[PDB]
Amino acid sequence: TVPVKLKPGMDGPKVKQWPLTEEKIKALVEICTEMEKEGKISKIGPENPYNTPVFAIKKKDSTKWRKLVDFRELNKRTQDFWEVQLGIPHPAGLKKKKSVTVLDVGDAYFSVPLDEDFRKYTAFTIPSINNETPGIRYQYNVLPQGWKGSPAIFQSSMTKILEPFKKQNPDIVIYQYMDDLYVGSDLEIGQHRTKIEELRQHLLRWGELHPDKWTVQPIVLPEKDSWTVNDIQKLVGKLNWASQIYPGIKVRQLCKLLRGTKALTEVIPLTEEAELELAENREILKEPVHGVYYDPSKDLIAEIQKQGQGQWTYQIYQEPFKNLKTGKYARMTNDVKQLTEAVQKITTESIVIWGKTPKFKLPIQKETWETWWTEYWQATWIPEWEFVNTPPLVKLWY
Amino acid sequence: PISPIETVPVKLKPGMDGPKVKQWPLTEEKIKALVEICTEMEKEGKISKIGPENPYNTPVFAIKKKDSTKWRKLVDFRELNKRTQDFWEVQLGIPHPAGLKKKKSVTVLDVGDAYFSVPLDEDFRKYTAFTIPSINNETPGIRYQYNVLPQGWKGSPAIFQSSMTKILEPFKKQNPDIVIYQYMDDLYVGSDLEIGQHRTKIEELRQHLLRWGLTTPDKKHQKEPPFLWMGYELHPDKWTVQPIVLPEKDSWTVNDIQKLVGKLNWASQIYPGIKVRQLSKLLRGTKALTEVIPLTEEAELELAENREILKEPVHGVYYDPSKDLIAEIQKQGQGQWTYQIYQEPFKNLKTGKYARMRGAHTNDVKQLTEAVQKITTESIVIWGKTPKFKLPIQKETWETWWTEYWQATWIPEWEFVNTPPLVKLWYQLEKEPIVGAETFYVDGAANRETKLGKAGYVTNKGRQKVVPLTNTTNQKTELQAIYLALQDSGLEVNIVTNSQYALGIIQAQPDKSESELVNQIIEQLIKKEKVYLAWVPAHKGIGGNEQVDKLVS
DNA sequence: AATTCCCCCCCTTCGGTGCTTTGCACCGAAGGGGGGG
Ligand SMILES: Nc1ncnc2c1ncn2[C@H]1C[C@H](O)[C@@H](COP(=O)(O)OP(=O)(O)OP(=O)(O)O)O1
Ligand SMILES: [Mg+2]
Ligand SMILES: [Mg+2]
Repeated sequence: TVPVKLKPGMDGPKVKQWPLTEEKIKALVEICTEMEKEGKISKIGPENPYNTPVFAIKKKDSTKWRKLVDFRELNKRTQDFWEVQLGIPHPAGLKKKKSVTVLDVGDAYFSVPLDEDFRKYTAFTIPSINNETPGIRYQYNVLPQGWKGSPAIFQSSMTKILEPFKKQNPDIVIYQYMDDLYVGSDLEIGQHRTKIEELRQHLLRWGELHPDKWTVQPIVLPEKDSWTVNDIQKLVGKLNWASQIYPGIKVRQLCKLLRGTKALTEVIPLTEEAELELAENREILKEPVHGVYYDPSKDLIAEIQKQGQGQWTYQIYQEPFKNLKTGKYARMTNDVKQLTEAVQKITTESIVIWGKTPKFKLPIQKETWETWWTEYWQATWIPEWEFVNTPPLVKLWY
Repeated sequence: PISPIETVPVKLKPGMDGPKVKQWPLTEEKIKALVEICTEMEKEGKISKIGPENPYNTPVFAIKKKDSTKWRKLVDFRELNKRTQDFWEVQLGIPHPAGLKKKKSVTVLDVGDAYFSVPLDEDFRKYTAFTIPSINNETPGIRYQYNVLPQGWKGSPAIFQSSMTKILEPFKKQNPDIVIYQYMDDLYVGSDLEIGQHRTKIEELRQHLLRWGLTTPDKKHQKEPPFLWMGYELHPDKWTVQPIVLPEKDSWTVNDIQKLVGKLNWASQIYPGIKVRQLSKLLRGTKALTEVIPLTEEAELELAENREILKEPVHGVYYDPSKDLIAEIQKQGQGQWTYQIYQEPFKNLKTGKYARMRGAHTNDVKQLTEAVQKITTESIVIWGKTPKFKLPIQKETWETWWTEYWQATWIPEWEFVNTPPLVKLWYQLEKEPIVGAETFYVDGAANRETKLGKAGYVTNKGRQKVVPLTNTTNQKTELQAIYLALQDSGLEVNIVTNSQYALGIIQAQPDKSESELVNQIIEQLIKKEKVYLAWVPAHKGIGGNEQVDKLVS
């Protein structure tokens, strides 16, 4: 086995288990019962001070419950990640492929035993309906799913099974972030599925994204013939903020028609100086801002905003006012479900593009998020999210 | 007797020794009770005599048990707990009778000497050493150490609960049609089958427990209804809390007020309509627990109402999984909500209240959403499923709120109900400018040294006025400027400001606040029939907004 | 002036955190109370 170690001077996960639905409990004491017969997990007592939340998620049209453990905290203090630390280092050509497919290599991690001096940290508690009995504690004997150290240990077992596959097809790039296989081909969709089952058959014997449709969405100014005092006032505020993100924007020729104590619904007589300044500033907004470079030494930050009618908007960035990618998620009634689907799409885009899940900033109350986010989650990984309360200043992104 | 169950391996925190505390002078009756107890325990092997080889000590005392003529011997393990290893407690909550199902036969059992029937780790026994005194310092004292789980130790409850679960596991494996609610050593065994077969199975369970050391005395074994279980009186078809006695005094101290709020929160789960806001407000700003507090004519009304409510006997009902969970919410004013969860009309499974005030500024919709989340997360614990809500809010109001709020808001399947006091938004801010209305360029400034500020409202038609303010920061002056602009205006109004703080307060439609200024803003906003609030960058050469900047400065 | 331990809940207070708006709004831990064993 591998001698997994924590950070110098870090205790371990001590998170409380949140209540679960009766359907997610009846389908969790069944998974854990069979997982214990095979020796994957073993019962423990209260002498183990550590704990980690657990819940079950029914994946996309799978008709089966899958146990998911929120190893977000244990990932932050594990920091072993040294056996081929690169973890299939991010291929820059993955984002340029015509189509990639996500395959869940789940039962592959349940064959390599976990280090004995580490199973104490991977402990979880199964709650009871109406607290009929005290929670049942378990711990992992094999590599868990969702822990950042599982791909880092199984690395010298997947580069060997994939060897007689990726050598025959050099035009396919395969990426494994946490528990999923991102196989990015370049052929036709019909042949893509055929090339996928061969990999699936290869996986069994040896034991629908489209990154070509992604682009940054820039800020666009309105184009209207009639210009009221309010309209320039909104544009001046938008242009004033846009200056800090798009350097070179001037408002001298626009912050001159708002001189005085006139009305606010009257039509302003747009002049030539403002007209030239309007077109000039628009062209700067046309080209995406250059001079920003991804720094792998700093964590990405996402920022979702609600725009109504199902429209959302996110800005992945590493430093303020320097956006690495902006987008707009459309609607796919529910409000938390749309936000939950938004986080997964941004995370999937971020993993494909940079290989790191960003630190989200959700526009939702904490108690609303934690109540319902596990109901619509369908991904193996769970990003770290922070809650914010910021009203829309000037509608500066849509 | 001591169980043959395995002992949980416990250890001290790294680098820490054992306690060496000294024994307090105990009273004569407590000393005699301790000596009497520590003799039967020593004969049964639960404690062992020691001598000079053990340098540890910890104070011991003896409280009176819930039933008289019995003493509970406790150890002041407060220095050992600071050095004991950490534990993860397995008790995640408290069972509720509303979550019980209607079982034909029911029996409640209580294990006698629960802690003293579970062995303690052999390497940890030397630390649990104590000294019984001798009465009038005749002898130097008799020193003992614990061979079982001490009472007052940090790890004892979790260890006992895990041991009891392990003991009960084979029996529940053999019998899967018998429900057993276990809480520490209290067992509620409910099942089908006639009284004879149920009693036979109960005898089998008691024999199984006795095979594991745990003994169930016949005095603590209940076989007939009503069953006193976990503070409730379980009946064949209903349940009730054990009688609640509220203090009746003419002079209320600080401590006795919170001994009345606490007993009202507990009673506010089967009793509908309990309010404790006015009574709890009496605890704000107090210093000493013995300070006499006079009732303020608003706590007296609440006390009378809650005393009247407790005078009528109310009962709950049992869960029925073949029926639908319904939850009704009603408003009580001043941010108080009362909810009841039922399955059949006028037969409540549970009742409750929500009165938490979150945030400095709020409205009824946000508090209703918070109450909905609280009810959802409590029903998930008790029944494992979310109920159908019957909210006192119109569908159109919720639609206009969640499709225009800048936050993700969702509440589950819910049906509008028309029961007088309704949740509504008192005012709305128009998204577009209103024609034929005076535009109000407001501003406010305040020096950060002498706490002097000024507000200004110079507007389109020519009106202007500067008002000075004393002891106001940069934000209160802006709020005052908005207030003064709202005051001296007609019905339709357009207000343009230069900072995010006032807009952020006003845009999320508050109807009540903890500040008097925002409150005045709110009462003025409802009076107006059309209000349009807009932002403008301050020092960007914007005339008017810059003209007022000089005015307020 | 009595001295203990775990769990859930409510209500109030104080310090830390984040954004900037060096005040102000949120949040969590700790004090009190209720209930259970
Ligand atoms: N006040 C307390 N302090 C410490 N531990 C307590 C206290 N009350 C209860 N416990 C713990 C220790 C007990 O062994 C366990 C079960 O409570 P309880 O049933 O009242 O006592 P018991 O089972 O030891 O005596 P009994 O013979 O009366 O049943 O709960
Ligand atoms: Mg009892
Ligand atoms: Mg007992």
